[PDB]
Amino acid sequence: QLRSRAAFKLEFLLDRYRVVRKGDAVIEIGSSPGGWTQVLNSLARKIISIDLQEMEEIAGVRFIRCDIFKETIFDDIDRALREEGIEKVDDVVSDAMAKVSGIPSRDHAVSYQIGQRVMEIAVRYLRNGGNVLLKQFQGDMTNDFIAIWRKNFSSYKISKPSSEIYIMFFGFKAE
Ligand SMILES: C[S@@+](CC[C@H](N)C(=O)[O-])C[C@H]1O[C@@H](n2cnc3c(N)ncnc32)[C@H](O)[C@@H]1O
Repeated sequence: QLRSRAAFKLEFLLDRYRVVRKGDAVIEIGSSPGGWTQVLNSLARKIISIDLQEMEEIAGVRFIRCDIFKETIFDDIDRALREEGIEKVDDVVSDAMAKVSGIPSRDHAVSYQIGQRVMEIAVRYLRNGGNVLLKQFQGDMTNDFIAIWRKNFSSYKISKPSSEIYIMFFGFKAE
């Protein structure tokens, strides 16, 4: 999966923004089939990968089949972190998306709801100084989403590697 379109998108983002750093522990949301995971596995010390769908095992990657919107997500991540001896992760990254309709407003709406839940997970588990990378389909809610969530971070960036964008938040502050 090292050669997938999704993998190339992540390589581009790491080159430009260093959003994940060598030795980081990462919660990866929307991991299947594993392009980002394989790119991250070259750099991260530990990845906890989450998806609705099965994907092939990768040595040392902790995979959790889970719907992030449902009731077990926090217990599942808590257990995985406990077993890894990690209190707070360095990054939360998400390429999660549901089925695409081809309609910018609809795809934005679905993507926004995913983004909200990704951020709820991020603020729960990120270390001070940690980063977020998340895919979003741009729309009405995007500027307000950024304005709200960037209050918990030192800075943010938006990138486009045709309404799909990647939002990055840098340097988490629990304060
Ligand atoms: C664009 S694919 C991700 C590709 C991946 N980054 C790669 O490089 O192989 C999006 C993934 O998001 C997952 N996803 C969508 N909604 C989800 C949810 N509520 N909980 C967990 N995963 C979800 C889907 O099952 C799907 O596998």
